[PDB]
Formats: sequence, C-alpha cells, structure tokens
Amino acid sequence: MKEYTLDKAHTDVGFKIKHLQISNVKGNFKDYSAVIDFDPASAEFKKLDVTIKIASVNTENQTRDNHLQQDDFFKAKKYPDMTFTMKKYEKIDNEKGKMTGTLTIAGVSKDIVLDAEIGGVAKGKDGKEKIGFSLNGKIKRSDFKFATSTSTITLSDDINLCIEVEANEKE
Ligand SMILES: *Sc1ccc([N+](=O)[O-])c(C(=O)O)c1
Repeated sequence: MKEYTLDKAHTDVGFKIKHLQISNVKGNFKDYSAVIDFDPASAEFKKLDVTIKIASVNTENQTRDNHLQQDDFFKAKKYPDMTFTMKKYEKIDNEKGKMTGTLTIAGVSKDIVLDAEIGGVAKGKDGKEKIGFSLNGKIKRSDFKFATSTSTITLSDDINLCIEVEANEKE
C-alpha cells in the first residue's frame, strides 16, 4: 500500500436528507366586479354580488397562476368566472355581522357564511358616502369538488377567504 492525505480544498464530506415544509399560498385576483347595496343608517348589507375572473388569479408566481387555469384546478376555459351572491345578512351590531351566500366555483354551487367586519363608515370630505369592511371564512375544497386529483395532504382542504373592500357611493 501507500498513504494519502486529503486535499481538504477538493474533498466534500457530504449528505442529502429529504424534508417537508408547510407554508401558506397567499393570492388574490386582479380582475373582478361587484354590486354593493348598504345602509349606513342601520349598518346592513342589502345586496352583495361578486364576479371574479379566474384568469386574473395572482399568487405571485406566473407558472402557478397558469397551472391554476388547467383541468385539474379552475378549468378557466370551461368556467371562466367564480361568483358570490349574498342571500341574507344577519347583523350582530354596527361592526359585525354574519353574511350568507352562494359561492360558485367551476360550476359547483354551495351556500357559505362569511364574517363581515365593518372597518369604517363615513361621509367623505366631498359629501359622498364611503365604507370599509372585510368578509372572511373558511371553505372546503371537498365541498366544491375542487382540484379533486390533488390530495388533501399536499394541499389543504381548507381555503381561507379574506375580502377587504374600500368602496364609495355611485353616480
Ligand atoms: S379578511 C380577514 C378578516 C379577519 C381576519 N381575522 O382572522 O382576524 C383575517 C385573517 O387573519 O385571516 C382576514
């Protein structure tokens, strides 16, 4: 035999080990429209109808937003928009209320509850009305048979909705 000394500069004592990491995908939509009827005298919603263009999804990652349109997610080609229709607003007080409505994702429709929190009601310096409020709630992918081929392990069955609205009076 013969004896050797490592060249530390070109020797790597290495290892690879696989692990999992949980993180939240956060995202919104750039293109949507709403009709909003509200009574600042009573802090009640009368009509809230939202149409969201699935195409305009944004999770800050252009190749994912694209994949979201595919058959195994939104199927934007066949179901280009998702919609929410308020059916009933049960006021708790002037800050809080339970909102019930029909959400439709990829042509499947289900009634959901959102918690309305009114952040602010004002008459502007200009004399015209404004409001700020938030709707939030958890929906289940499984309830809408949404992205069914993706396991509830890889991607949570729960989606948390968070709608923040600033809005002004019309015409
Ligand atoms: S839009 C929205 C309203 C309220 C809350 N909240 O839990 O206080 C959230 C949230 O943090 O998910 C979002």
